[PDB]
Amino acid sequence: GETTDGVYRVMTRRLLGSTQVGVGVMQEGVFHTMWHVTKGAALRSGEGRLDPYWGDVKQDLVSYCGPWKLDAAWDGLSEVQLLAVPPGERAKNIQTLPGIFKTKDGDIGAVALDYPAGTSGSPILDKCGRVIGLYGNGVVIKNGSYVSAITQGKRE
Amino acid sequence: DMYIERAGDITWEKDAEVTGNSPRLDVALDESGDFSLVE
Ligand SMILES: CCC(=O)Nc1cncc(C(=O)Nc2ccncc2C)c1
Repeated sequence: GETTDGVYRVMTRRLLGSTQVGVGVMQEGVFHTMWHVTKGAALRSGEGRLDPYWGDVKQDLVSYCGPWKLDAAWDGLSEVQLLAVPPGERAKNIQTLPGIFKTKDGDIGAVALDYPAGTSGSPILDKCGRVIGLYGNGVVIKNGSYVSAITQGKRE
Repeated sequence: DMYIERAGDITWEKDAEVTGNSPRLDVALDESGDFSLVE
């Protein structure tokens, strides 16, 4: 299967036509997506197969072929880019200053950009091109728009 | 059976379409990994 680093669409034939259910990141031979995209199911790449290795419904993250590899964090100051991959449309970078989710357990970066649910798993980058987390888990606000956490996993 | 198709490199791109606000929101994270607005 295709193991080249970069950003990937996650597709299903289980509904009408080919439907994009989300997006993920291939890095160092590990595929990283959000849990709500795959539900921990196996994936095809060519005639190659990708088996889940790690996941956590609460973090809403999952890794394939190996452990979570993405260790970069928002610095709390700088602007970032959502490498959005929306259904049927080309990969498009969108630059933004993250807001903040305040929680009992701590503060998390949040990005206020409004894309379809199939964009879930699109990566968020720092100025050096490093993935600081994934887009697609958050909240629907006073306005009706979507606000996503910058969801990053731990690297052990 | 879900499958993956490459959609690009992971690169910062100078002069990209800048947009979005920066809201500070009070949120709760449930056991099912669903966020919600505390108020
Ligand atoms: C048009 C505004 C909008 O809702 N878009 C949107 C953008 N990114 C993710 C979702 C989403 O719903 N994810 C999600 C989280 C947690 N559990 C399930 C699911 C599908 C939705």
